[PDB]
Amino acid sequence: PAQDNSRFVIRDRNWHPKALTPDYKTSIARSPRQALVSIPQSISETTGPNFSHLGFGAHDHDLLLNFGLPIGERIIVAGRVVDQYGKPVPNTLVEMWQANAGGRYRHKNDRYLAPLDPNFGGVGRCLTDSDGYYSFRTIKPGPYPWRNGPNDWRPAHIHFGISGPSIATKLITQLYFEGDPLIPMCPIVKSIANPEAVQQLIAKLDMNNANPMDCLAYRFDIVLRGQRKTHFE
Amino acid sequence: PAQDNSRFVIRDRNWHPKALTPDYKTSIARSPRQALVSIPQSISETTGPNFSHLGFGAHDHDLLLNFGLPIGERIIVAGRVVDQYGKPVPNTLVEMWQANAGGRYRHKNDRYLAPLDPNFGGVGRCLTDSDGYYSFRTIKPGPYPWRNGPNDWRPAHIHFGISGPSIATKLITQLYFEGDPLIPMCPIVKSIANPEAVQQLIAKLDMNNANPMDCLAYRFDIVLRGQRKTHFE
Amino acid sequence: PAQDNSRFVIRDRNWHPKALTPDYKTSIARSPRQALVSIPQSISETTGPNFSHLGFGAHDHDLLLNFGLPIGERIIVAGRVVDQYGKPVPNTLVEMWQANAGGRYRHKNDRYLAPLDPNFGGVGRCLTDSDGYYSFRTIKPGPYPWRNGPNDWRPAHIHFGISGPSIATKLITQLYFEGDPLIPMCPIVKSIANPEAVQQLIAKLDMNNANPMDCLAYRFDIVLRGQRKTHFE
Amino acid sequence: PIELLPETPSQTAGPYVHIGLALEAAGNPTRDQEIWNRLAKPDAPGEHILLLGQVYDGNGHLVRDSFLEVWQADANGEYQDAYNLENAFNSFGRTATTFDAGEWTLHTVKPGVVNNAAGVPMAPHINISLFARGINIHLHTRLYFDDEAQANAKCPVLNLIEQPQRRETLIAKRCEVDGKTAYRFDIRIQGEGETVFFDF
Amino acid sequence: PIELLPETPSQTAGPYVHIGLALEAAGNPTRDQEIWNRLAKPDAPGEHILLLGQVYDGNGHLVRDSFLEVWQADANGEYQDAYNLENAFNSFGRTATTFDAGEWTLHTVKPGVVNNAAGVPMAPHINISLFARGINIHLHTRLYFDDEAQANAKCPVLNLIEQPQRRETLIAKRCEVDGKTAYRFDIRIQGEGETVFFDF
Amino acid sequence: PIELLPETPSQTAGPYVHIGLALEAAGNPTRDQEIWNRLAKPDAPGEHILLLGQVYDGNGHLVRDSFLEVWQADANGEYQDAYNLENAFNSFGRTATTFDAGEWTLHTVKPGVVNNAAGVPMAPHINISLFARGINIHLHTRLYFDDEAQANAKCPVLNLIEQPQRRETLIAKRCEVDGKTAYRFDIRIQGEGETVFFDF
Amino acid sequence: PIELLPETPSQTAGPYVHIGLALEAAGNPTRDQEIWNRLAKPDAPGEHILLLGQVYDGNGHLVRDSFLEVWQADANGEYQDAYNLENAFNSFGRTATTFDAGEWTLHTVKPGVVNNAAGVPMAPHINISLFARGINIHLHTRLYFDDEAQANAKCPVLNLIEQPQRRETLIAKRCEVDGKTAYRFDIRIQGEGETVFFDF
Ligand SMILES: O=C(O)c1ccc(O)c(Cl)c1
Ligand SMILES: O=C(O)c1ccc(O)c(Cl)c1
Ligand SMILES: O=C(O)c1ccc(O)c(Cl)c1
Ligand SMILES: O=C(O)c1ccc(O)c(Cl)c1
Ligand SMILES: O=C(O)c1ccc(O)c(Cl)c1
Ligand SMILES: O=C(O)c1ccc(O)c(Cl)c1
Ligand SMILES: O=C(O)c1ccc(O)c(Cl)c1
Ligand SMILES: [Fe+3]
Ligand SMILES: [Fe+3]
Ligand SMILES: [Fe+3]
Ligand SMILES: [Fe+3]
Repeated sequence: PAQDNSRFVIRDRNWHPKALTPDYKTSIARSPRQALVSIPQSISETTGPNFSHLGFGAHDHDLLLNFGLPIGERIIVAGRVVDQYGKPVPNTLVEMWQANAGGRYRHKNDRYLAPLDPNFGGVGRCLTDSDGYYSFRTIKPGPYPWRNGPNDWRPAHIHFGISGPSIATKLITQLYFEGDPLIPMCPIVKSIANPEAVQQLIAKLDMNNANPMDCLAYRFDIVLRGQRKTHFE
Repeated sequence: PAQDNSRFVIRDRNWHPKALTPDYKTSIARSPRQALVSIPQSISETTGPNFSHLGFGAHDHDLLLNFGLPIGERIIVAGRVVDQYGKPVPNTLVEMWQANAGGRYRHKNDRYLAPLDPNFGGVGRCLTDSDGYYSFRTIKPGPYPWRNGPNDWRPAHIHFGISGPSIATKLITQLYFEGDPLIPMCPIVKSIANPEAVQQLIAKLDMNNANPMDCLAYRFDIVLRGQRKTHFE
Repeated sequence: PAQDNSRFVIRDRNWHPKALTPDYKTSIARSPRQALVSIPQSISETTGPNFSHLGFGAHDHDLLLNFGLPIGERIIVAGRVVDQYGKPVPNTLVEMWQANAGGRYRHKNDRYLAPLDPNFGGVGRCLTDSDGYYSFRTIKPGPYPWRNGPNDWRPAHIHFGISGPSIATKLITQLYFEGDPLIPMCPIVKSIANPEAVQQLIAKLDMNNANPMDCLAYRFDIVLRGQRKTHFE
Repeated sequence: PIELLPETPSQTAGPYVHIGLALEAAGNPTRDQEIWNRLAKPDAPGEHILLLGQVYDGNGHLVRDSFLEVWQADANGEYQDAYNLENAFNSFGRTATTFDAGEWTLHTVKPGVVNNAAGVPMAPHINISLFARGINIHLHTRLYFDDEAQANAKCPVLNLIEQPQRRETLIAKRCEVDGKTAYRFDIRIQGEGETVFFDF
Repeated sequence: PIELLPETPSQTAGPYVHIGLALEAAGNPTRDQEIWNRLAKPDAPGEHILLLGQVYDGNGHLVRDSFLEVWQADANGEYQDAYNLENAFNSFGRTATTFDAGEWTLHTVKPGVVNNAAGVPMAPHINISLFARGINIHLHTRLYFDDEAQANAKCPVLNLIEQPQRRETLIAKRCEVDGKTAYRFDIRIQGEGETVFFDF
Repeated sequence: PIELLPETPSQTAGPYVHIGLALEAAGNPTRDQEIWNRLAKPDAPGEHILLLGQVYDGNGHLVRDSFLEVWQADANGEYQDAYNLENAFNSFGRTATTFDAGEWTLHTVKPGVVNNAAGVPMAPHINISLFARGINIHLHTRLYFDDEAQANAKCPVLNLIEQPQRRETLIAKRCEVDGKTAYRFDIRIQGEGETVFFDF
Repeated sequence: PIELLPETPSQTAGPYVHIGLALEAAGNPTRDQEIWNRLAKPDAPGEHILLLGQVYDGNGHLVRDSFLEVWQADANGEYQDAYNLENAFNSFGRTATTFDAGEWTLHTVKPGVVNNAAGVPMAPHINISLFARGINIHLHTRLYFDDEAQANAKCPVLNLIEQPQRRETLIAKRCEVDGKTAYRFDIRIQGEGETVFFDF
């Protein structure tokens, strides 16, 4: 079983979005009013699941084949998962979900008028390799309206889930695309008080990784909490 | 019949792209080597077709209905046509064509692997109103690879053609989308020596014109050669 | 035999000098008029010779002994060969040639009045080590007059040839010396449009590597096209 | 001071989290292997239990789109990190609340005692991470059992909560469902009886 | 100096121009009303003629993706600007070159004489605007008739072309097609016999 | 967008390239092992052939200081990258143009067929890189054989050249030298019948 | 993006709003024509009703200085935008809370049904704008009728409110005042039973 051998750099709660961010309407009723109770790290918090033995299907990471060809901009979304000390995070689980080219989600509750794409599911999973690299092949999602303010539109984005080495590292974020003008107007993006933090979520066009006459590529590196050995404990 | 009652401001050929712009490979063999011959404006040059009586279909300007619903980002592309003097250009013909959401054109010569959209044609036409306003309803086109350099990609764009009051004013151009990172990398865009000029081809996100929970809007104003009355001729 | 397992970042033809650079006289008649034809990479272009089994002489890389002692400034010229990704290029062929201290080449076609040095040849070769490092010991070449403009002089330079992992990476270039005033005046240097690219060709004085009371040293690193694994092809 | 690379910023899971993490829930076809709400196979050692709960917002309204992640020790108090559908017991699981009833379920075994860093035993507990639209950064909590009063009293973690009244918010209430041992653990995000959430 | 708003810069039509301006050519369904290559109906006054030509690049290779616009007076030397499919004659038309043969054709009447701004007569001519991939800004040219040599000689416009030899590049060669009066007007974008292009 | 370190910039090989890469040519003492123009040893399998040609500048003048590198598969269509003087066959060679005659020669075998990335067979060909004073960045080309018309017609590479007339520039003309099978491949850097140069 | 002129920013009306918009209330002489709380004249078609309510702050205290503006369709579901004291019915009115009791009143008719932009009928409702010191920007709300349960259930607007419990805050309770049909619509600016306020 798991061993309590590590300590994780404490999260910066001013870097991450606060719970209560009024402009994002839903945050009001869904944010605690009491302060979080800080607790020392124990085996309970410094361990987590290792997905090495999860039986992944052949196209788990290929949104182009995992559901005809979908309609939309063919892109590769790739990057590396590292910790705050810049150490690679190998064999870690990266999960993603997104809307189709029109901003329509293949989910019961999505009533947006953009039609579904018969050849698009919008789910992927990839286990980072030895070097913390992951890659997905998909179509760039379209922005979509949502019932926040009377004219709110989420920028095109991909939802990301990263496990990391423990439950303390586990994170859910969103990737945004370079130059998208919707970015600065989004109340959800704006839950993030520091502009520099916002930058970390923007995927950069990556011509170097594109397949000429095929698809473009975007680079999205992810940084998980720094992992250190315990000392003088 | 038409009458010679106007002069048009001479074109700035340093502003418009030059004929020979070697990075756009095709321009090499398709550009004159001899200097253009300047000629005074006559009725031949200062007149042109008036399309007021063209019989336009109900959805000539609605790319969502003029060919199911197409898959892609629903947008309205609207703006005004004015001359250099800032005067509206009424009842002028505006035509447009573009690829689908994946960068695929509905043309026999397009072999790009992204599929066609069964519900999308990619052609529109609109006659400017009394105030020089035009509008189209469509889906945001996808960038696409082309055989220039080994890894060339046209930024998402919409081809436009504008008649204006004369043959002297007729123009063919391309609309690019605000923040597209591909823009600066394009040899075609780069046929334009002056960055200021490039800016004029960038459609801006127009939230004021969007239909909440429906579609976004882009604003693209067009400026045709200023038209003046002849004097002391 | 070789296998097509890699792709090479597309060359930036605006970074490299163009073919037609009128100030470099010879380029006028030796540059194509037609555009290059872009072709996808295949085993033909992504492979190349490996010189690991070439039988190099003991002083192949020592111009001080490979031909008395030559007259001129004793210098070691060393550096590393890496790709655009910063990965070292091990076991790659680095070949160099240059003039003597007087700027005289040991070639029939050189009729410059500066004398030949009885103990100086001007040729070196070195296979890079496991870390992509190479080194040469030679005398610093002198500038030389050439028939271009009426008073043209090549800055002191050493010619380099590097193989790299494929014919796609193979490159010929020239090393220049930090602070040389002729640099900015050379039409050959000037074939390079970007000042920043020029900087890449300047060997920097490296006191750390000099042999006290013996010889000085220059550091000259080389970056070849980034090499990546094929993906979703 | 020394500054490391900043950790990528969190973002709400959104309403459609199911599409990525709870396929069956999103009303979508699942893949061969899915990480779900059945941590233990019938033949797994320990006391087999059922966990269930509802998540309420600051208005006392059900949060029908919540996503939950669990991490617990086996019956021996051992954390089994090597996740495999073949295993009899997995330390990790996922669940979500029904869009109708708004209740999640988990099929597991009662965790064994685990010691903290200082060597003091913690009361049996299940670590929970709560995700949902409106939640910018996931909420961490712990589920303790009302039938471990003795152990709960000495929990070094439970004891870190200043106000005893708030400790009660983390105690799941034992019941029976179809003659089976169950525990109900409701989470109140905000207000009256607001559940304790941790930072670590 | 006084500076006005700058004109929107031109950009090449690209290889798919047909989709927007030559539907039939793109091999796509057309709309009720299309602006095409038949300027005159059978019952239009004037001498009915057929225009045809090929467009050549710098290498002497056919430009098969070219798009052309034309503007001419009617047989009475009048410019009919009110475009209408109902009209016997339209002063404006569109044509394109075949993807196969690479030849464009136009059905019209020989234009009457029009005076320049100074009140001097210009020889019968057709105003042409050439568009295609590789052409950043459209080329302007004029088509004159070989059978109007007297008029041609006095053309105030033709006369602006310094070199007599270049003037020849603008003269259409009268021929017969199915015993129909035709004129061949080949455009040579670059090199030997490079067609004179105008700026105005 | 993501930027990598920039590739070191090319520079012309200059007129004295021979001193570093064609010692014999520079009229200087060669070393024990030299990379030269004999890819095949007599006993190398495949059809032994002699390659020869001239290089012309834009004025139609011989380029007597050119330096060429060649890469080709063996008779079996295999790339032999492990360069060794002991090899019966080496996939890589070097040659240069005589300062007198201005002609280069190479001794090799006719290359076997190799498939492109898409799995389509390419016609037999030799990859060439041309270097010389006046050439800022080496030119890339391919040498195809006139006696493989069938194969040439299907080359996915050769088919990428738009104008069929340009494709001819890549075809070497079979001949005989002292009753030995030869192929002449002349390169026209610029102008009339300018050789096709690639970018990859 | 495109940015228009920014709208003039709102400011609280302050405690003396009455002097400007409710003269009588301020204890000041009124002018010839005043916009007040009597939308309908006795001879106006429709069901004559009396509306009354109280305004509560977050502490459960009456807001005795509130100012309200109403907009409603007539009995025929039509908006009478041409304001005139001579009219039997005006779609617009003004009211204010008494400094004593803190209750506002309005004399009108139950509005007819109107359709939303998508052509769906909305339940009969009165549009209310609330102003007062402490309120930086006026609060928008709608008053619905408890005796229009059926219509209410289907209102596309009422339906936009996620929580059904919240919908109830918009429903005025039918009552009788001196044997006359009245509806009580209390507004809770904050806390328990806080009234739904809109943005449009
Ligand atoms: O982060 C905040 O703004 C916050 C947190 C807790 C709390 O009770 C209040 Cl009123 C505000
Ligand atoms: O614009 C140019 O660069 C241009 C124009 C004409 C011409 O003959 C040449 Cl060589 C260049
Ligand atoms: O790079 C150049 O300037 C260039 C390239 C090709 C060509 O035909 C001409 Cl005229 C110029
Ligand atoms: O309604 C929400 O909170 C909502 C909708 C869409 C979306 O992508 C996100 Cl992250 C949130
Ligand atoms: O090949 C070309 O010239 C080409 C291709 C695509 C495109 O959009 C344009 Cl404008 C030109
Ligand atoms: O004449 C030339 O082109 C020349 C002469 C010397 C030299 O070093 C170079 Cl690179 C070129
Ligand atoms: O008490 C208040 O809120 C108050 C008093 C005066 C005044 O002008 C305003 Cl706007 C507000
Ligand atoms: Fe989303
Ligand atoms: Fe295009
Ligand atoms: Fe030199
Ligand atoms: Fe005041």
